[PDB]
Amino acid sequence: MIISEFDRNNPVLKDQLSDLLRLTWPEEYGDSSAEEVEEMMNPERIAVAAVDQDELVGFIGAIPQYGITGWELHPLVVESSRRKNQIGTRLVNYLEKEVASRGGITIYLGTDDLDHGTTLSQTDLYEHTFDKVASIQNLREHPYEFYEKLGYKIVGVLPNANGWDKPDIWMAKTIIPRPD
Amino acid sequence: MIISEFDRNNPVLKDQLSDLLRLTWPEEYGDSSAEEVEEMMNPERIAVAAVDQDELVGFIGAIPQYGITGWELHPLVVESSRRKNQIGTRLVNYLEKEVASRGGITIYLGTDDLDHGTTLSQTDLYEHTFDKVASIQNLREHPYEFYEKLGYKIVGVLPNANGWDKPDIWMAKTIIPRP
Ligand SMILES: CC(C)(COP(=O)(O)OP(=O)(O)OC[C@H]1O[C@@H](n2cnc3c(N)ncnc32)[C@H](O)[C@@H]1OP(=O)(O)O)[C@@H](O)C(=O)NCCC(=O)NCCS
Ligand SMILES: CC(C)(COP(=O)(O)OP(=O)(O)OC[C@H]1O[C@@H](n2cnc3c(N)ncnc32)[C@H](O)[C@@H]1OP(=O)(O)O)[C@@H](O)C(=O)NCCC(=O)NCCS
Repeated sequence: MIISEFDRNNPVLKDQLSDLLRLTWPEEYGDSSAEEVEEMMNPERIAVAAVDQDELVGFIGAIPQYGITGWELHPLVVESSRRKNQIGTRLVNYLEKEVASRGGITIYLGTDDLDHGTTLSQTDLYEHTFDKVASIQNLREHPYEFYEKLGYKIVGVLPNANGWDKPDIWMAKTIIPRPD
Repeated sequence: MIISEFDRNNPVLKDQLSDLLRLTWPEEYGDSSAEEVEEMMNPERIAVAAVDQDELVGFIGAIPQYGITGWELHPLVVESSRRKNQIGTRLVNYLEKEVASRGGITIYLGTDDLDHGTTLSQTDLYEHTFDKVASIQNLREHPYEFYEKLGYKIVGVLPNANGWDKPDIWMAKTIIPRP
């Protein structure tokens, strides 16, 4: 299958994206699902799709949050039935090329830990904040490790973001060579 | 000088807010300044202002970003001629109370360093990241210290956010006692 820029004018494709988002995150994409999809189609954003034949199996987007330099990776979803076969890796790498081409320097993201997937949850993060970040361990195949393998680093945490001891984990990667 | 809920239907107050935002952050607030002000009026957000008889002297807002438990403090501004008189402190204190009333647990913010205002800028933040964060110093009266004095702690940094060696500094505070 191929990874390419998402055709913002393809009703069918946009429908599959909506479903994929609703299925994956039913609590986050219930009503305004097709609506948030349109939000992801914004010209200022980047929208990359993974299509097998004619089926959308993965999608990744990026939002410019700091001028043209800092972008937020959001969202990233791969059909639960097509995971573990480099689709996510290929989507992230394609996104990075697209961001760089627009003058982007860094991409960051927030990956939450709501069900004790890592050692950063179920603990007071204001205590030994960064020692805990540095010694993080993946307890339940939390996706933060997916990003680490792609070169992203945990650069921060948001204590009790989603409720007591259910933090958001901030990760980032600078995608181009540093002026030398 | 009464710090209270911002009147979201007052067009004149909104124009002053728009003005204050363009004077404080001319790079972030330009032609579409009125639009950005309307976004701050969204029903889910908290909007609080310090008003002296008729002049808008300060404004603070908050956005629920994680359910209703995690809120981003944005924006916060006090007229230059009125600073260092506790108006900022009072705006934040008032906001924290209102956020808590709405179910908030944590308030966070991102304060950028674009002009070597702290030791975190003008250096490759990917080398000894947390060592540098741990020994941060305030070089040009950067506002991160204002938040630190109010109980906020640096919980993260985004290297090269605004361009090489011009990071964003993430700070946060849990506003209610831990059960
Ligand atoms: C996380 C996700 C996007 C990864 O997509 P994918 O196509 O399955 O990932 P890939 O096959 O490209 O994985 C590449 C590498 O990352 C690792 N990896 C992937 N998901 C992982 C996880 N949850 N925990 C640990 N490692 C993981 C793989 O083992 C592989 O490592 P290896 O090369 O050493 O074997 C996908 O599983 C998904 O859709 N998850 C749910 C959505 C989500 O929570 N996203 C996080 C955004 S906040
Ligand atoms: C940052 C700002 C809101 C502070 O408002 P303020 O009314 O001047 O703050 P206060 O007078 O309540 O300050 C309380 C304490 O913080 C300190 N403080 C305030 N601004 C500070 C700064 N920039 N650097 C260091 N300390 C600062 C005060 O000295 C005082 O300390 P003390 O209690 O030890 O005497 C104001 O300067 C402002 O509007 N700045 C421009 C916009 C901005 O940068 N906003 C921050 C968003 S990231």
